[PDB]
Amino acid sequence: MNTVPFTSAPIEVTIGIDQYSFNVKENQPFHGIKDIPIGHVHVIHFQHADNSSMRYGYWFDCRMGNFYIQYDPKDGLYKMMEERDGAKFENIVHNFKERQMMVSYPKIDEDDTWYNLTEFVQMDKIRKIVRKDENQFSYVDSSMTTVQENELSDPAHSLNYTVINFKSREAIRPGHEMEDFLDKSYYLNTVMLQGIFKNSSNYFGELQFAFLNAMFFGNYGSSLQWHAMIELICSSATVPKHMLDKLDEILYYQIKTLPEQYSDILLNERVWNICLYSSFQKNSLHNTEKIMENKYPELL
Amino acid sequence: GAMNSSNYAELFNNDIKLFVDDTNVYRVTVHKTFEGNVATKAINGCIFTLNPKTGHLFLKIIHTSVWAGQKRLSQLAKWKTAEEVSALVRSLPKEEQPKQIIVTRKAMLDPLEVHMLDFPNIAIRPTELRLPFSAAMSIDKLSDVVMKATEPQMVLFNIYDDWLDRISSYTAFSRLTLLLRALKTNEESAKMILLSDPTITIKSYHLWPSFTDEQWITIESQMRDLILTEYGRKYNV
Ligand SMILES: CCn1nnnc1NCc1cccs1
Repeated sequence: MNTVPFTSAPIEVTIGIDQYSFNVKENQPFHGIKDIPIGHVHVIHFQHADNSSMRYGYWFDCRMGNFYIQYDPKDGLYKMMEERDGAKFENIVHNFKERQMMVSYPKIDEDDTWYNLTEFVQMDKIRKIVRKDENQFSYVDSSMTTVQENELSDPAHSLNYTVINFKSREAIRPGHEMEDFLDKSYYLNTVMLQGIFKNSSNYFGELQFAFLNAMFFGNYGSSLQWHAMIELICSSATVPKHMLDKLDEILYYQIKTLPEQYSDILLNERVWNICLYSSFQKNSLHNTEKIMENKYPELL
Repeated sequence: GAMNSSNYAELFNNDIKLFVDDTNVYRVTVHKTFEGNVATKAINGCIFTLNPKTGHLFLKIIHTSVWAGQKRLSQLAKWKTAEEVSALVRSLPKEEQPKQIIVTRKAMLDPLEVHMLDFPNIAIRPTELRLPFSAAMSIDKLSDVVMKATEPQMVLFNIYDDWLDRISSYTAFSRLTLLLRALKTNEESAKMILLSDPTITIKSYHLWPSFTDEQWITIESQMRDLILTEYGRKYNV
C-alpha cells in the first residue's frame, strides 16, 4: 500500500482520490493519503472551495515513482511532483504516518468498483493521450480540449484521444458507402481494433479513461469520446463475443458509479437509446440495459 | 445551412448548384396476391437533378432491375440516389462541378454526404422549401422516357425550354415551380390548362408549349387559380 503526502493544505479544497472525496479546510493540518492500493492507476483531484471552476487532477501509478503534492501559490493549484530521493521520502512519510496526518484510502474489501472502472487503463497509454513526458503522472482538467475538438487551440495541453468520425474517409471504404455507414464493423474491427488500437484491451482502456475524465473533471470532449467509442461498437454488426460481454460489464460499472445528479449532462440520450434499443447490439448489453432502465428511465 | 424563403435569391447567383429530388427514384404499385396478401411491383424511376440557374436537368433513369434481389428498398433508394449524384459530379469537368447540392428531403443528407466525402468543398444542404419536384413525372416527355427505359440511362433536358432568352432565371424558376405545384395539386386540370388550345404546340425539342409572353401570363394566372381553388375544394373555403 502506497502513499501520496502533501507538504501542506493552504487553501480550502475538496480532494478526490479515485471515487472518494473529502473536504480540507484552509490551513487545516492535512498531510496526505495513505494505504493506496497497488496495482491500479489512480487519480487525485481537486476542486477549490472558492472557485469551483476548474476541477483538475493527476493520473498516477505508485509503482512508477514516489509522488507528493505541494500547493503552488503562484500558479494557484495543488501540483503533483515526483520525489527522486527514496530514503528522504520514506523518512518524510513515516514521520507523517506516525503523526496520523493522513487520510486512509477507504476501500471496502468486498468492493471491486475501482478495479472494474480501470480494468484496461494503463499509465503508459494515459501518457500518450496526455503528452507531458517529463512527468510520470498526467494532469487533466475540466477545460482541456481534445485533438478532434481542436480540428473543428493550444496543442500541448490537448487530450490526444483517437479520432473517431463516422462520416470520414477513414470510416467509409470507397464503394462500400452504404454498407460501411450502416454497419461500422469494418471501421471497428479493421481500422480501429486491428489497425490503431491493436487489441480490444487498448480500446477499452481509452474508453474507460475517457469516461473517468468526463465524470471526475466534467471534461466535455472526454464525454464525447466515451460515447463515440460505445456507439462505434454498438453500430457494428460483427463484434467478437468477448468484447460485447466485457463492454456490458464496463458500462454497467460506469453507469453504477455515475452521480445520479450528473446524468443530465454526462449521458447522451441519442447514443444510449440507439445503443440499447435500435443498434445491432441492442440485445447484447443486458446488465447495462437493466441498470440504465432502473436508474435513468427518464433519459429513455 | 438550410435553404429557405430568406436566402431564395442565392439559387440564381453564379455559384453552380444543383437541386436533387429523390421522390421518384423508388416507385411501386401495390397489389393483391393470389393468396390475398399484398405485394409491390416496382416501376422505373428517376433522380431529378436540376441546375436552377440554367435549367439543365440531369434525369437519371432508375431501371427496376437495380432493385432485383435487394432488401430495404426505400433505404437503398436514398443511397443509390447519392451514388448516382456522386457519379454525375465526378463525370463533370471541374469547372462544371457544383459548389452546393441542395436535397429536397432531409433523409438524403447523410447518404449524399458519405458518397461525396471525396468532395469536401461541396456543401450538401437541406431546404425548408416544399418544392414540387415530385410532379416531374407529370411532364409527359419525362414520364415517357422513364417508362420506356429498358436499362439504366441518363437523359439531359433543359426544363425551362427557351425561356431564358426572354426572362431571368428567377422568373423561370418561379414559373417552373408554379407549373409543377399545379400539376401536383390537380394534374388533370393543370394539363387541361396547358393544352386546351390546339394552336399552341410543344416543340419537338421542348417540354412545355410555345406560349407568347402574354399567353404565359394567362397560363400563370390560370395555374394560380387552380392552386387556390384546389386549396378550397380540399379545405372547403
Ligand atoms: C511538512 C513538509 N515537510 N516536512 N519535512 N520535509 C517536508 N517537505 C515536504 C515534503 C516533501 C516531500 C513530500 S512532503
